[PDB]
Amino acid sequence: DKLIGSCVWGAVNYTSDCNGECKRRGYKGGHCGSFANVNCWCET
Repeated sequence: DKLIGSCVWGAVNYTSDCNGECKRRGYKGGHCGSFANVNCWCET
């Protein structure tokens, strides 16, 4: 898995489409996965 952005919803790096972005990086899937949604992890 790999980090491609945050998940705080306010910082200058939130990924609304974590997977869309992940795919855009050649990955296969990604989404939030922490406490109170703070980081977006990919499944590289």
